[PDB]
Formats: sequence, structure tokens, C-alpha cells
Amino acid sequence: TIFSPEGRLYQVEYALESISHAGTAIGIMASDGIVLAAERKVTSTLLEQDTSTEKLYKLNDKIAVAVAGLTADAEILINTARIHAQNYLKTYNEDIPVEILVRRLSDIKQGYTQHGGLRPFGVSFIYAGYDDRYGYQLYTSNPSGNYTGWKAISVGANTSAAQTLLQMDYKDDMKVDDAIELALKTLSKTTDSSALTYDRLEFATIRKGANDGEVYQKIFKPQEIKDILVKTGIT
Amino acid sequence: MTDRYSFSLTTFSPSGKLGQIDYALTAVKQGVTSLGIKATNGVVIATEKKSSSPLAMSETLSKVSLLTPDIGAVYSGMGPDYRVLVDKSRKVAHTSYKRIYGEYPPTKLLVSEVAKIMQEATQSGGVRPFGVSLLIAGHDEFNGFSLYQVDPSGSYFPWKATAIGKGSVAAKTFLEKRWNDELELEDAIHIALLTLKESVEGEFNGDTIELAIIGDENPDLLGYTGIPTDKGPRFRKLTSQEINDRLEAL
Amino acid sequence: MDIILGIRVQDSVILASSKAVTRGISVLKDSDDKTRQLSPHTLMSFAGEAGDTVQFAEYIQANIQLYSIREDYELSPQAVSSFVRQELAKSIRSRRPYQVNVLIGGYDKKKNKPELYQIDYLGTKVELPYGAHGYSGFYTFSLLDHHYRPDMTTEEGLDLLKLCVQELEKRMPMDFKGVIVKIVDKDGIRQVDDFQAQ
Amino acid sequence: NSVFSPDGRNFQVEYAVKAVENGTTSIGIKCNDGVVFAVEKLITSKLLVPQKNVKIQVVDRHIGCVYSGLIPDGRHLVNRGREEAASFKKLYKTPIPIPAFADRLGQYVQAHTLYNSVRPFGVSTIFGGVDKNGAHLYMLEPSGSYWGYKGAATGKGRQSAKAELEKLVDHHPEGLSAREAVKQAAKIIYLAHEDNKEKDFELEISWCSLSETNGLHKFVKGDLLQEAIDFAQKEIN
Amino acid sequence: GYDRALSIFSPDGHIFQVEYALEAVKRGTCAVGVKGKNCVVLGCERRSTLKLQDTRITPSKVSKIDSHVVLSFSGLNADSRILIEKARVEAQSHRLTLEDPVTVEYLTRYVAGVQQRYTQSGGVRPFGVSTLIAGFDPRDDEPKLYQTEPSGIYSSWSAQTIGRNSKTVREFLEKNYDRKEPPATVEECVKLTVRSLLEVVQTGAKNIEITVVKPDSDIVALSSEEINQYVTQIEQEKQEQ
Amino acid sequence: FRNNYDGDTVTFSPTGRLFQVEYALEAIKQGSVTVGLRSNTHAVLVALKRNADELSSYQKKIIKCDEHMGLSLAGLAPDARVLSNYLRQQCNYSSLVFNRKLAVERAGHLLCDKAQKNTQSYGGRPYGVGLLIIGYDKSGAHLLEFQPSGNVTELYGTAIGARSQGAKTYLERTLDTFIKIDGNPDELIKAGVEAISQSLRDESLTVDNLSIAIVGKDTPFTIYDGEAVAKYI
Amino acid sequence: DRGVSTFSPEGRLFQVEYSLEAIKLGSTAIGIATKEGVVLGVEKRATSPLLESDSIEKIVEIDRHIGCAMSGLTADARSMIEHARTAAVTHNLYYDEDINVESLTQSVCDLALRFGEGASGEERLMSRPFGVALLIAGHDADDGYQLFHAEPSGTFYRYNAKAIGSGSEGAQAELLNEWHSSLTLKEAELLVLKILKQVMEEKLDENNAQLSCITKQDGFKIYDNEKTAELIKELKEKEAAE
Amino acid sequence: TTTLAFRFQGGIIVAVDSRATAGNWVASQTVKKVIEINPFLLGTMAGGAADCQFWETWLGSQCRLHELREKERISVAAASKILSNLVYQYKGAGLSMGTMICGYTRKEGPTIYYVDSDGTRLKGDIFCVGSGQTFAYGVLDSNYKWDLSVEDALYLGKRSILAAAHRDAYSGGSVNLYHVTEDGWIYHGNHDVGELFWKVKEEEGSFNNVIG
Ligand SMILES: Cc1ccccc1CNC(=O)[C@H](CCc1ccccc1)NC(=O)[C@@H](NC(=O)c1ccc(OCc2ccccc2)cc1)[C@@H](C)O
Ligand SMILES: [Mg+2]
Ligand SMILES: [Mg+2]
Repeated sequence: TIFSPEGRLYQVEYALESISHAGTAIGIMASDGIVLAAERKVTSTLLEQDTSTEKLYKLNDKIAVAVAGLTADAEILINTARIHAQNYLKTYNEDIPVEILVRRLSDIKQGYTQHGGLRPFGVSFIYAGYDDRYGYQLYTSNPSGNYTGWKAISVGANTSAAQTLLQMDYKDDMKVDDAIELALKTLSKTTDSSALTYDRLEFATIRKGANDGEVYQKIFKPQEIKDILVKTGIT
Repeated sequence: MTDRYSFSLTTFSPSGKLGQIDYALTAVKQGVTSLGIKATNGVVIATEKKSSSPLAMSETLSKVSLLTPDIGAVYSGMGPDYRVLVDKSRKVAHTSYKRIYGEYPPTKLLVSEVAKIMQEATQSGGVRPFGVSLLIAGHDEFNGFSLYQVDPSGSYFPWKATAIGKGSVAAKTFLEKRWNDELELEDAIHIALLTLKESVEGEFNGDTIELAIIGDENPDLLGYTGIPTDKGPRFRKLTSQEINDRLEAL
Repeated sequence: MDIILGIRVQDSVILASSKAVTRGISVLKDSDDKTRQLSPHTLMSFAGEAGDTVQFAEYIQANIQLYSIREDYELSPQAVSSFVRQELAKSIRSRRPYQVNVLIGGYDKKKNKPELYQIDYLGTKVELPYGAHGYSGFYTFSLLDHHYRPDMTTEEGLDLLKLCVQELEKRMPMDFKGVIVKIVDKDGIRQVDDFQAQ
Repeated sequence: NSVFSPDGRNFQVEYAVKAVENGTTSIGIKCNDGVVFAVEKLITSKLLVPQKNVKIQVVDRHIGCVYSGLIPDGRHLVNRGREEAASFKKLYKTPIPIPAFADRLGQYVQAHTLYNSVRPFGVSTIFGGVDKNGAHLYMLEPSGSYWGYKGAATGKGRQSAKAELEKLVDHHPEGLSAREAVKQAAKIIYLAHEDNKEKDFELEISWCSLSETNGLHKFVKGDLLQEAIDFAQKEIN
Repeated sequence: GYDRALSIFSPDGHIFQVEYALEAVKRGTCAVGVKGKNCVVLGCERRSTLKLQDTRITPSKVSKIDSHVVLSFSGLNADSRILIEKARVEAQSHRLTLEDPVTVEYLTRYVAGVQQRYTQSGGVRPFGVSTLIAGFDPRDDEPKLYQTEPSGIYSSWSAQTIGRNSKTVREFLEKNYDRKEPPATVEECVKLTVRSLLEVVQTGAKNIEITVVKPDSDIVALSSEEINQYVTQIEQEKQEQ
Repeated sequence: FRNNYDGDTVTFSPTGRLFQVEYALEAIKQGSVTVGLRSNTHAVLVALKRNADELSSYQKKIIKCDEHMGLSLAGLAPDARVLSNYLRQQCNYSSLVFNRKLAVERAGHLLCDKAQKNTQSYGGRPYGVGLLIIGYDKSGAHLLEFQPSGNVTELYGTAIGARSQGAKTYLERTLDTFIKIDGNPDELIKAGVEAISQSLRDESLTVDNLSIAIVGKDTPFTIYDGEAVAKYI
Repeated sequence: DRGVSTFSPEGRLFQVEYSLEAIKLGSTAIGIATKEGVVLGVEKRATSPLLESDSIEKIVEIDRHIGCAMSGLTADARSMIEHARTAAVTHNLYYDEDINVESLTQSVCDLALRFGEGASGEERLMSRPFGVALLIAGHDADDGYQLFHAEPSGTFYRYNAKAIGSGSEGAQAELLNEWHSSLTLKEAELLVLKILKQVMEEKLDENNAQLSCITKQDGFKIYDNEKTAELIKELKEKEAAE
Repeated sequence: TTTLAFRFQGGIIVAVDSRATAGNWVASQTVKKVIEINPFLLGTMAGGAADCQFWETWLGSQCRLHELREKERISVAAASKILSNLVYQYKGAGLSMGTMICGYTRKEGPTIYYVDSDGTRLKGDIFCVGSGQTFAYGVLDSNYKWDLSVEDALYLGKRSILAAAHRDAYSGGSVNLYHVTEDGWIYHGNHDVGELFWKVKEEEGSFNNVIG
């Protein structure tokens, strides 16, 4: 919590240092949907893929997060975020506006930064949500409790390299299908693995409910990731 | 009277490490090997009963523990930390689930509760992390069979098969070689026994090995008849004798 | 007993509220505005026990205004009414429960529809074409069952309201010194300053 | 304090003991139907009012306490000893047995070696009295440790006092009466003063005897005190 | 349950943690406030580093505390949210109890109090934030501008700036602000604000953001196109000699 | 031996010493001298008040606790205030509940026990003030000396503060004479005033310098300052 | 770094001592007690010409009969002033009279003691000592006009004249010479204004220095700029003529 | 008790009686039912003496505190709301007080607030409070004009309390008169009903219910 001569928060800095070793997570926002892609931490053949969800979590029916850092810390925070959404729904009979939920999570993080002499949460979040005020949104929050809005962003390892690439190929008028390609291309380029294969990936979208007028979250099954990986020509 | 260390004893270091969590993991390394293997119709968790004395009675110390009628646990690391985690885990299955929904928690949820208890020992004031890694195997109606590893940091991961503790690197290799998705439970118990023989120094028999399964419902273990929709525990500790039968065909 | 009426016409919601404040054998006031604006397009009227009435209203007003500034946004009439219900629901099982009944009239800019909510002190909420609290409803509900149309203009709504105030003036045993009338629509809240002899 | 050293010791408690050794010498003697407590009072100056700086303390009506080391710590123990004796009497009606009372102090003193927010007590206390089944004498160190004693000494003249104490036990295995042990207490306190002979002293004695005080704790004063001072004066030369 | 003191006195008389809180402000994006004759203008820089942002949803540095008062800050962005929330609550509470919106001085005094309080309480650190609070008292046309710092010190300024390179822009404002002559209107006051940021920003694109407060709850932000016209006009007009 | 052993009051030095308490004792030696003494009928406090400038008032050194009791201070003054208020309450408590004037000895015991808890609690310093307490109770005149260590001793006379060793040696010598000064308030004060003089490398003790307090057989505890001490200079 | 209330081997409280050094860094404040009033004066010391100086509150009213001047970390003084005001108004509620100046000072000093965490024997609601000294000036019927110097050590002294702040060392020696028991209120006003001008870093005008007094009759007043200016003419003319 | 305050062309008239009762016992005839909070603020008292006396004196302290904190006199609206809110904290504990807070500020103009122990707080031009209120109201209402002179208004005030003191068993003693202006309260004296009744009967030819 204490300040340094420089006016930096040691523990926050070191928590951010920790995160830059976590598998990269990418978020890209398009006009008709949002993409969340993330790379799993160097796994094993024996790891159960079908019953695993380490980097992507559903918050309510209209919001999700991609995680970078200590999962166990992230689960603590996810759970409170889930409750906050339900409290708001119960108070107002309306789904929580995306920003309000992000601010609240961020404020819990700020608190561990200012009082109590507990360590901060070693977690960075990318929030992907839709509400009827701002449409599709993308936010980022780190252990400092700061949060910012984006059109495309990454957290974890190689954000530096991944950001430059996204800056290059991102165009405001993108469809979701174009953003899917961009996210996978970007992960492929920046990976410290050889091939970027399905079993090293978590993937999700927020679209316009196939054919409806409603908003739908698809958390890709492993098989779906393998198909969408051949499609975009990385086999 | 009153704690002085109301601050976190696990802090971030200049490089981003959480020392105490690292050092607890080093404790898990020093501990006796334990493992889990998932089959099509069950899970097996196994470990070695490493004894403090030949004058000790090793039957009085269970390393394998029933958590709920369908969930069981084993560990590597510091025994006493395990013991108290098991107590809290059993309680939490009641307080946070059965007393609410009238049924036992599914595996992932209980694992999640255990993870939370360990996560907290990593953040709270004036405590060290737990010096254990657990393997939690179980069954529930809607998820089928599962095996989870839980680490001192609070992290859990689902496994088809895995080993923790002393010979874990070699044993994990020996499992990647042998595991497939057509395995019957009997095949898995057989593999568990083979994998454990590389780890065991001394005698290898039903007295020195501890082995439990999450298999089928055991109505003879229920204690009452009459209610037809209650069929019994799926958790079952194999006996000394039962182990030896699978060692003469090993 | 305090008259509190609301009628929802096609493009607006109209609130009418008695002007008297009576303690004992004395009418202390004949110009009491039993209303609080919660936001530019939401109005709430109230009746109940002596002190809790204004205290509740102003507390809700502070909260909705806080929200607006935090979010730079106006909460839908439906969200404000849900907030109000929950506050009353918590209150009924508290140590000393707020004894206030309310009408919430709002124009919902995102749907372009007027909305009327009747909520009593228990936290019983219901959306209505027209509503009332206290004894006045024992007269006005039947009148409006007869005279009300879903497509009425604001002006027709004011005639229908005048018809309601006439019935109460004739048949209610108490002198409530006429009403203050307020209209909530897309262009906000405005008061009809002439009604007492309009 | 909550810190074990590499070889199992508690350096803080060990240092606490050096404070005790630094203190005045006090003793206790178990006669055949009671107990005698005596203490050396260093006279810093003639300005100190004689007889009026009482060190020996009573707990309940039947227990005496004497201690060496940081006096304030001893008073802190006796306060707690009193609360603990009231509490016992309240629930159980009977005044507290001496071994029961011993353990109460024992546990309380031990508690102060469990936490880093606390320092061990800087005293050893010699205490005892008469209960339902006889006389008891106890000594309790800074660590919480306590045992039953026939005779006990602590403080500066601890070593020479124990030497005298050991002799009495050998010559009189069959009893020592309350009236006798009072005399010998005075003697032993004179024979521990030899070390601190540069500064003057004053003698305090109390006893708790079934036949002499009817099992209550009483201060030895007047003619009885004077006679015991004479015995010690005559037997020093 | 943790109250171990972190902010304490140094041999030479300073409170080390507060002094370091000021260093956090020193490295925060620059912010500037200047008050005209019948308005106040607030300007803030956005860092060049990341330009793939979403400007619709990203929290902007100027905040409404109430309908007639605004707040900008420099230092830790997360810290500022705690002050802004508290300030907003206090504002509603003041209207509820006194039956009147807050004066700018009052709100400033309150925010400064929260800041001060965090410099002398066990187990909390001071706010790594300095604020500029600006607006008009109810039923008043005389413009107000105030500044707070982590110590809890506060004061009114004709014009002021905080954050990185505030030293340079303060220098610029000292020369260019005439107290007897304040800028006569919105247009010319905005221009001076943009000019002061131009001394430090060096593209000023949508990097410069402006907000204008006028009497009786009239607060408007400026879009990119409007600031553009100010930036272009400043650099063209100022070249030839 | 001196190294990491003066961190707090919760650490023993390898010698068995408590340095925080020993350092608190040093704040007394820093304080302005004060003298107390008694006979069978009266007890007297005499204190050298100290200014902090020539434009300042001399800061008060004598505090009344009850009608039959009061104290003088040397060391940290705010600590004297904390302690005297406690004593004021204990005296008050005894009057209200038991209709009983507090024995001066009991006031000793109470102050001692209060000091003690600050020699054992982590994150709390000891009291940094020495006190001399006088009173007339049901067994006569009494004088106590209070040390921050908790040690309270009943004396016929004593002195504490800077250069106090002078006054103490004089009082040790005068003993047999002042113990007998009975039924003469003014003689005992003059004996105490001259006793405080042995402790002056200072200056000549002026009418602002001097602070005298008295209590006895038929005199409530009363403080003398300014013009009213002139007749003892 | 060990504790916030540790004794040094000399027998002094570490943190208390340093808080006194923080006061030495503050602006100068001067008080002079006559028989016709007490004068409080301060150096404003704006940190820049853009700072609107009359927003510098370093002389505050406590009650009608009590005012104070501060010097040091001046934000620390907010809650001391609030406490003082509450004490005075509260005293008047309980007792329907004015609180004695000495009593009010003691109350402020009791507040200053409550640093640490909650020391054993009673509770400390504050983590460090205050970093600010106060000159409390007022009038009560018992002891007339009074000037007290309240230190974060919790001691207070009465003074005929007193200077605190960065200019304090020199300003005090000056007072030792100029102060006599006879001074009128107009004389005291000139002395505060003179001695401030001596120790200030800018040239003293009616903007960087503030004057106030407290008289039994008119209560406590902060002199406005127009009035101090006319006294700053008047001091210029008196010194240029000597 | 009877207390009244009304607004007119030339400010505010505050008038009260001075009788204290416990049951049917006349406890006192010379009681102060007006509190002078500050030079521009008045409070009236009806109901429980102690409740009023204690909480209106306290209100004075709270107002004074506002002056120090804000360097400005407290608005009537805010002064009334302090008392309003305090009383509300005590709702159902049995506080019994009828109260008017009357005064002047630049921003508000002359203002009257009625505040009772039910928590009711109302702004208005005319209030009568107390067991005699109806009696005062009868006289006051029937002779009230906005444009009454200062002299007339003071008398109408005076006369209305007399009306009430005569009819209500629990009112009487003396009338206490106040005028509140932009500059602002001025006391217009104490008027014992012992003399005032007979004087007013004579001069005005009213009170014909009374023999002799
Ligand atoms: C506005 C005001 C302000 C100042 C002066 C007068 C008034 C007008 N106002 C009254 O005169 C009222 C009318 C009665 C009234 C009382 C209360 C509410 C409404 C009306 N009288 C009192 O308050 C008198 N006391 C009493 O009446 C009592 C006070 C306490 C008692 O205590 C009894 C008790 C004690 C212990 C336990 C239980 C009961 C009994 C009578 C007092 C003039 O001595
Ligand atoms: Mg410990
Ligand atoms: Mg011994």
C-alpha cells in the first residue's frame, strides 16, 4: 500500500509484473459483437479440456471477463461481480449497465491498494458486455483499480507486441467475423509456443442472438475452436 | 491475546513471485506421491502410507478421506494441513450447499469452496498458505465423473489423470503413456498400482498403499433400506485384502 | 383522508394532490404541495403519517438525484419505481416502518410512453392506467372505469380529473382544499396553476 | 517471546529471569501445619518510612505471596491472583485450594510466553497457605513453571538461602513448628543479606498456620517479630 | 482490523508518505483551470501512449459533483474515484439538510478534509491525487476555482495547473493571465486554456479536452471539432513576425 | 546488550533490563526539581516552576486530586494530567460509593498498577513523568514517590528532577528535625523551601520561579503561587 | 523505523520532536497581549502570484471571545478548530456562560494527545501527532486578555508575546525587546506588522499579511485589507521618521 | 398555551402567552415561550416545556456553529430543518412540542416555519399553535389583511393572544410581543392580561360576555 520515493505503489507494480507472465488475453470490439480470446498456461495432454474454464467467465447474461493472473484471486472477484449484477437487477428490475459493474470491481481493487495492508489481487480483467445505453463495450482493469475503455486490447504477456499489431489491422467498421480473425492472428504472432492449437485456447463471442433481436454469449466448445482455427487458415 | 501480523504474510516480490506460495509448492514436492486416474465409469485416487514408526498403527491414519458420499480426497505435502482442510471441506459442503438445496454439492462446486479456503490463507493477515496439494475425485448426476487438483495458491484444474508430490514428473509421464478415454475402472486401478510402484521405496502391498474409488452406488454401505431413490455412496475405500488381489495379477 | 390521484393518458401522466394539512381540529395549510420531482421526467406524490411522508419523499429524491449525477443518466420510470418499492419493502419489517403511500408518474423517453405506478406503504407495487391512495379511490376507481379511454389527450385527461375532483368535493366528508395538478410528459414536469376554479 | 531459538530455548524468558536474580532475596518455609514467608527490604535511604512499604501480599484470606524481581509485575500477578480466587469462591463456595490457586497463576504466567505482543513476567513468586488438606508452599518462575516446595528462595541471596534451607530439611525430617520456622526465616534472610551488606535492610515476615493463626494469613509484627530479629542477630555472630 | 501507521514525521519535519503522494501527482497527466469574467474553463491532457481507446466509454478527467460544480484531478486515476463519489454524496446530503446546493468553497473544504483525514489515520495511505474544483455558487455569477492536494491544503486560484509539466504551464499562465484585464468571454477564455496545454501537449489533437462552466448549472464539454478549430487557429495566428 | 532491545516495552535486554522504561526514567531527570516532605500533622510540596522564555508563563507543577490529596510532577506534563485525572476519579469513586476518603497508600497502589500496564503492552509507551503525592488520611500525613516503572515508595521526604540529588541529601540530614515540625504549617514550608535550594545551580528563587502546596490535620490541600509565596522566599 | 511513541535514550518522544520541526517550516504567526486586547498577525505566503490570497485562512474565529492563528501543516488544524468551536459552543449550552480561554486551550491540548492507536490504561483516534502549532487568544472575566501557545506535545504556555513559524527564532528576540506591560492596542498592531516585515521573505503589503484582534467589547475580528493597509501607511511613516 | 406568528407588508409578528400548567394546576404565569436564537431568528414554544426549552436552546447552539463554520448566518429554512430532523430521530419516543421558527435573511425574505414533534415542517404566512390555537385563529383570521400597519399588526397579534387567554383554560398570564424586520427582531414588551383585558374591553367595546 505505501508509496515509494517515486510516488509508486510497490505492491501494485509487482502485481502487474506478475500478470505480464500470464497467458495473453485479447479483446476486440466490433459494431455487431465482441470477441474474447485467451491463451492457456503451457498445458498437458492429460488436462481435461471439456470441463475446463480457466480464463473466461460469465458475469451475467450480457457480460463476460477474460482473466490474466492468479485464477484464485479472479474467482474471488468474479463471485462478487456476480452478486453485484444480481443486486442491481433486484433493485431496479434492469440488467446492470456494463460500466457500473466494472467500476465496482475496480473500486474493490483500489481499496486493497489504499487500506488494510493486504496484498492486492494479482489479476487483470478484460470485460466484454452489451447494454442498451452504449451497446457493445470493452473495458480493462488491473490491480491498481484503474479501468479504461477500448476497441481492442490485450492483457498478460506480450501486450506490447499484441497492441502494435491490433493498432495496425483494426478498422472501426469491422464485423465480428473479421474481429475473430484478428484476435487469432494476433495471438498466433505474439504465442511463445510453436503452433497455436485449439487445446491452448479459450474463445468467446457476444453476438446478436443468431437470428432474433436479443444478445447471446457463446463460450466456444473445444471442437468449435478447432474449426474456427482451420477456417482462418492456421489449421 | 490479539494478533500483531494483521498484514499479508504472502506479498509480491520485485519479480512478481509470491514467495510463500512458491515455498508451499516446494513442500508439496517433498511429500509422498499421490495420484488420480479418471475412467469411463469411475475415478481412482491412490497414495502411499509412509509410516513414522513400525510401532505406529498405519490403519489409524487415513490419507484418503471421504468428503461427501460421492467425493473423496487425497493429498501430497503437510499431513496436518490436509486433515483440517478435510474438516472444513466436509462442513462447507453442508453449510453452503446441503442445508440449502437438500442435496450434496457437485464436485466442481465443492472443489471451488476448498479453493476459496486455500485462496484466503494466501491473502489474509497473519497466516501462511496451506502446505498441501489435494486431488479431489467425485461424481454428480449432471457432470458425471471428475478429478480436480487443488494447489496452495487456491488454483484448481480438472485432470484426466495426474500425479502430485515426490515422483510427480516421472509419474505424470508414465500416465500420458498409458491413459485413454476407453478405460474401465478396473483398468485404471491397475494403472494406478503400476504408477505407484515406481515412486515405492519399501514394501508395496495392501498395508503400505492407500487407494479409494469413486465408482458405482454401494447400497450395502447405506445403512438403511426402504427409500428406493437413495442408492448409497459412490466413494469406496479399498481394503488391504482387495489391493493384494490386484497385485498378484499386476 | 389526503387525496392522491393519478391518471395515465396517451402521451402523459397526470398527478392531482389535495392541498390541506390538518392537525386535529385545525387546517394549518391550504396550499401544500405533496409532490417531489425525482428526475426531469419522473414525479412522485405521497400521503400517510405526519412526518414520514416528506422525510421519505426527500430521501428518495436525494437518491435518484445521486444516481443521475453518478451515471450522467436518467433512470427509467420503471427502475425508479422498483427502487421505491424495495425501500418500502425493507421499511415494513424495520423497527419503525415508513407509513407513506405513493404515486409515481413518469415519461419514459426510451419507449416514448407515460407510466403510472401505485405503491402503498407495504411495498405493494402495480402499474395502472389510473390510481388512488386512501378513501378517494372508493369513488374515483368506479368513475374512471366508466369515463376513461386509453387514447385520451392530456386535455381530455384534465376534464376526467375535474370530474373526479367534483365527485370528491361532493361526497367526501373532509375539506381537502382542492388539488394541485401536475403533468408529466416528454417536455418534463409542469404544473397547471389554475384548477381550483378553472 | 513466542520465539523458540534453534535449540528449543526462549531467550526472552531467560532474560526475564536475570531481572529476578537482580532483585531482592525472598523466602518461604513449610512448617508442619502452615507456611512462613520472609523478605529482605533494602533501605535505600533513612527517608524511607520503616514498616510502611509492605512487600508481602495476601490473596483471599488464607494465601500469602512474596516475590523477587520487578515489584510492579508481582503486584500485577497478585491482582490477577485475587480476581482468580474471587471467581473460584463465587462458583464453588469454598476458598480456593492452594494447588488450584498455583495453577491459575501458572497458566496466566505461561500465557505471557505465547505471544510477541507480550513480555514474560519479570518475577518469581513464592506463595502458599493452608487449605482443606494441609499446608502448601509454591514457587513460580517467569516461564510459568511451578512446583511444590519444602522451602524456597529467590533473588540476590538465593544460593546461600537454599544452602540454609537444605540444612533445615536434613536436621528436621519429622516436622519444624510455625513458631520455630518464623525464627529460622529471620535467620536465613540475615545470612542472605551478606551479599548486599553495603546497603541497609529491613525484615518482613508473615505466616499462615492452622494452630497459630487459625489457617488465616497474618503479618508477623510486634514482640514475635522482635524476638525473631534477636535470634537472627545473635546467630549471625 | 489493521491500523499500523504508515504516514509519520521525518527528522527534518516532513511527512514522508504525503511528500511521495505529491510525486504521484507530479507524474499524472497535466490538468489546468482558468477562470474568465463570467465563466471557468477546465483543460486536461490525454497521453499519446495508447490511441486505440474508446472515447465514448473511457472515464474522462472532468467530473460533475453536482449540476453546478465540476472536478478534475492529477495523480492516481483509481484514487480520484473515491474522492468524487464522496463529494457527490456530500453534495446531495447538503441539499437534503440545508435545502441548498453546496458552494464551491464548501465542497472544496470537504474534499480537502477527506484528503487530510487519510494522512493521519492508521493503516491507510494518503490520496495520490490533487484536484481542481470549479463552479458557481447557487444564485451567483462570480466564478470559483479551487485546488486541493494530498496534504489537505486548499486555496482559490485565478488560474492554476497540476500534474506533469504544470511547472511550464504555470510559468505560461503567470505571464499571460492579467487579473484586472480576466478573459471577457467563453471563446477567449477557452483559447487561453488551449494555449497553456499547447505548451506541454505537442499533439494538440483530441489529446486536449475542454469543459466550460457558466452560471446557473450550465456545464458543457467540447467535442473534437470545436477544440480542433481552437488548435488550428492558435498555431496559424502565431507564426509570422 | 543495547542493540535491538529498546524497540518497545515488550522486550527484555539480555541483562533483564527494560530500556523503554529506563528511558522514560530519563525524562524525569530532565524535569524541573520538586521537593516533598512531611511531619505528623502536615505534608508539603515545593516545586521549581519553569518557563520557556522570558515572555512566557511558569508552567504549573502541582495538581490537586481531592480535598485531602494532591501531587507534584517532574517530566512529561501531559502524562501528569493523564495520571492525576485518573487519581481524581479514583478519589471521587471512593467518596461516592463508600463515602470514604481514599487512603494515600491505596492511591499509591492504584497509580503503580496503572503505570505497570504500560510496561507490558505492545505499541504503548510507559508514562514519562515522576510524581510526588501528599495527603492527609485516617492515619496521618503521607508522602509518596512515583516512578514510571510503577515503583511507589512511602517516604518522610524526597525530591525528583534535575539536580534533585542536592535536596535529597539535605533532607536525609534534616530528618530528625522536620519530622517534628508539629502543628506549625509555616515552619514546615520554610523547611521545604530551604530544602529545594540545595538543588539550584540555576539562580535565588523568585516569586514566579516558586510553587508550594500544603495539606494536613485541619487544612484541606491547597496550592500557593505568585504573591502568596513571597513570605517564604 | 520502529514505533510512533518510542522514547529516545535521552528521554524524548521521537515523533513529537519532529512535529515541532514541521512547525518551524510553516508561515510566521505573531501574538501580543495588551490590557486593551490581543493582536494576532500572520504571514499569508502565497506560493505563486496566481493564488488569490484572501482565500488564505490562517486566522480563524473559535468563539466571539476567542480567536486563533496557526502555523505549520495548516490542514492538520481543521479538526482542532472544529473541536475548539464545539467545546466552546457546548460549554455555553451546558453552563450558559463563556468558556474560559485557559479551559478551551486545555481542551485543544487534550485532543492533541490522542495519537498512537489506543494506549493501555483507557483510546487514541489518530496515527501521528498534529504538525501544527496554535496561538489561542481571547478574553474571559476571570483572567482578562490571554495568549496561549498550543503545541502538538499537548503542552501549552501563556505568553505576553509569541512568534511561531519559520521566522520565529528572530521574531522572538525582537518581542523580548519591544514588549512592555503598559502597550496600547494600536501600538501592538504596529509591532506585529513591523516584526512580520522583518522576517518575511516578500515585501509586506495588505495582501501577504493579515491582522486581527480580540477585545472584550467588540469580540474577535479579522481586519480587512483596507484597514491593515492604512496601518502599513502608518507604520511606514513612523519608521521612515526614526 | 397559545402562540402565533404571521407575515405582513412590514415583516413578521410573533406573539405568545406566558402560562405554564401541570394538569389543572397553574404552575406559572410568567414563563418565556419565545427563544431568541440570534438577532434575526426566533423560536416559539408549545407543548412540553422541557422538550421545547431543551431542544430549541440546543438549536441555538447548532445555529451558532453554522455561523462559525460557514462565516454567514443560518437560513430560516435550514435552522427549521435542523430541529425538524432532530425531532424526527425521536419519533414515537413521546416528545411533545409545537414550534415556530421565524426570522429574516436576505436570500429568503421574512419566513415562518411550523415544526412539530410528529416531524411535520411547513412554510406559511400564518400559524397559531397550542391548546388555544383555534381561539387565536378566530380573531386573527377575521381581521387579517396583508397591508396592516406595523402598529395594527402588533395589536392584532396582541389581541389574538388575549382572545385565546380568555377562552382557553390553559392559556393566560401575559402577552409577549415581537416584530421581525429586515434589520431583525424587536421586542414590543410584556402585557399582563390582568390589566390588558379590562383596558381592551373599555377601549374597544368588545368582550360583552363578561359582567361588569
Ligand atoms: C411549551 C412551554 C415552554 C415553556 C413553558 C411552558 C410551556 C407550555 N407548556 C406547559 O405549560 C406544559 C403543559 C402540560 C404538558 C406537558 C407535556 C406535554 C404536553 C403538555 N407543562 C409542562 O410541561 C409542565 N410539566 C409537566 O407537565 C410535567 C413534566 C414532567 C412530569 O413528570 C412525571 C413523571 C415523572 C417520572 C416518571 C413518570 C412521569 C409531570 C408533569 C412544566 C411547566 O412544569
Ligand atoms: Mg506472537
Ligand atoms: Mg530461586
